[PDB]
Amino acid sequence: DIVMTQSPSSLAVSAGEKVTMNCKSSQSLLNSRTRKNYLAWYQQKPGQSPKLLIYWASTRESGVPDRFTGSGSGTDFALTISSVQAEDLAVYYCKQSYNLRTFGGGTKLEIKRADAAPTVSIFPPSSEQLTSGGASVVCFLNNFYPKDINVKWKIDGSERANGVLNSWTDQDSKDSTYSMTSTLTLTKDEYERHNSYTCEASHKTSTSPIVKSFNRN
Amino acid sequence: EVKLVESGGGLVQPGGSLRLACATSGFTFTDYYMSWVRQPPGKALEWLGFIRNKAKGYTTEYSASVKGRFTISRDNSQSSLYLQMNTLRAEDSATYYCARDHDGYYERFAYWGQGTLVTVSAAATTPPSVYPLAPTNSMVTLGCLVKGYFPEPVTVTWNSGSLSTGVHTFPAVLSSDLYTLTSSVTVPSKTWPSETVTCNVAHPASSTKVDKKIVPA
Ligand SMILES: C=CCO[C@@]1(C(=O)O)O[C@H]([C@H](O)CO)[C@H](O)[C@H](O)[C@@H]1O
Ligand SMILES: [Zn+2]
Repeated sequence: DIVMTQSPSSLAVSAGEKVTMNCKSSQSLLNSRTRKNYLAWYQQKPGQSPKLLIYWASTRESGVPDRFTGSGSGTDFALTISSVQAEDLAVYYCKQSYNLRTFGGGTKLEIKRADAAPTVSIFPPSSEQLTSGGASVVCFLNNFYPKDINVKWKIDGSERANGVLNSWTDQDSKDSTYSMTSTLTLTKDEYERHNSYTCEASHKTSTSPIVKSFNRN
Repeated sequence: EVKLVESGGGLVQPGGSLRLACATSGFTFTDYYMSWVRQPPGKALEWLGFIRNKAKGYTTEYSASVKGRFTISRDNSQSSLYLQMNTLRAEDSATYYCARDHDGYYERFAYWGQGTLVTVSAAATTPPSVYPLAPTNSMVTLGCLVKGYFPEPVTVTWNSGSLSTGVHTFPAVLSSDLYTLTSSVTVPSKTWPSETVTCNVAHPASSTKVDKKIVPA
């Protein structure tokens, strides 16, 4: 029976920097007949299917950039990325095939980039939703770094924090940013009792919040 | 050219059964083992079983976690693979992948399909409501709010795919058994609203196709 641990669970590296992730087997995956290690690496990009990178531990698959090197033997294996590109954002899986197949838990690779401020957009409920009796107010915080970020919703100057759901995107594969959406949901009636709607974005890129507002006007 | 396509995914009640299919093309089917792999959202891949090729007489192997509960079979006249799933539970909820496996030489899952998502829930299929997000700068940002559907997934495009860059689709969040997500699109303020912008949203669970034009407020 074969147990695959992977290490680390996650890390972030800057473009150009080097990257090593590890793969432990509970037993040797060396087939003495073929003298090969039955160990493969898969890259799985956000939203995408797993793609093959390396098989037999060391063998790189066609199309795969040379910056990707698979190493090791026995019970210890490693995927090295020599000069990381933004496109390299993904979870990497090792998998043995010496005794059926077993995947490791994965190494999630994030990219480090310079801090960048969010572009913030606010949107009032559509009249379609309203006539149906609901009021969702939505706020986009796009293309910022780093991920950590706080949103404040304020109605007529007072912070409401119920009815608010937040959602972050995977990191962007090109520009290495993150975007976040924040939706405050109210009944139409409650929405109609108030005048000013404000999305307040607090990010380390500025001591001052980014402030987008609309009036039910 | 090699193709693998999974189908059959969607909502099944707990205790229920479901069979998935995997249609293939562009390679010699009977030469290959074929594998099924799953992945609970935000989680690791898990190999579940294969059925060997023609050389080994199309025998099946299973991971201990589904051995006895899941069944694999292939139709060699059609280049098609199946996974029969019984007595489903919540932890069976996951994207399911067919993958081309062993052929006699290489130890690699050379190709994978797009995957099909299976949700095991007593909750009921609910079609989404789709709302326009309409709003100064040189770029302008629009959105569509896809609210209250079940189960996952939905797809969002902008102008039937012809608007691909500057698009952020946010991961759905769950609440009272309804998912909610948004997609933002950023275009030159030059172009809107002089040029129509429309989101195209699909929810296969409910055969829902929605087009929504973003019209100025
Ligand atoms: C004679 C071939 C055996 O192949 C299989 C098989 O079919 O069972 O067994 C191989 C083992 O190395 C044999 O000791 C591999 O795991 C291979 O991928 C496959 O699972
Ligand atoms: Zn057997």
